[PDB]
Amino acid sequence: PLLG
Amino acid sequence: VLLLDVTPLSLGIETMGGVMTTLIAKNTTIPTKHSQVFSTAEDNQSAVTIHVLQGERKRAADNKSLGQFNLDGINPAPRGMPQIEVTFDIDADGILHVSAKDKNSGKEQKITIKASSGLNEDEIQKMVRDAEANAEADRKFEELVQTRNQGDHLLHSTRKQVEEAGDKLPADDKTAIESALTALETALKGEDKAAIEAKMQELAQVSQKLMEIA
Repeated sequence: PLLG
Repeated sequence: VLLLDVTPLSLGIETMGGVMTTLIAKNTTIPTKHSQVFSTAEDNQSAVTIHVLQGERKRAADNKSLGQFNLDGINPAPRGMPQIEVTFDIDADGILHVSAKDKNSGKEQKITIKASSGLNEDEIQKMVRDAEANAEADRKFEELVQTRNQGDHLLHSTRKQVEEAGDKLPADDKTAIESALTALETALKGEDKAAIEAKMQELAQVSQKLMEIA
């Protein structure tokens, strides 16, 4: 997945 | 052989939704090294924040923070395209090294965390009991975060397809979809899973023609  | 250095708790990072993603699993033998490629939550993201976690709770906020650090210098790109390889290495001496490399930019920030950092033998025993005590709440949380990110992707995806569609889209079908995206984005601001799914349901139903085109 993705980080902010 | 009469003895093991093991990780008493899991070690990972926060990911989109405020979920702890695990890099090194609880009761892993030291030394060790685990890596995982992550990406960006949004278009033309120029940095990610690596928030490092110790604990067994699915919610970032319920786990123990070991520090955070930024990797800047992410070149413009659509979200979920850049490759940020996060690696946790614990050497024999008990030191954790978290690195984040942009596999394009070749850029890289590390942080080093003393063997003594994190929760003492007590706080650990509590943390394990609290995980078992909340496997429901954490299940139900995780499920909502999954649902949100699915909604989020379906939101952002349907916007691209409308731009690359443009003129090709019946006036009718665009309005119906402008309404359903506005409603989805509002429900993504909430904590109601069922509400999110139903806006997602609404978009599927009115998007049928946008999909053919796309």
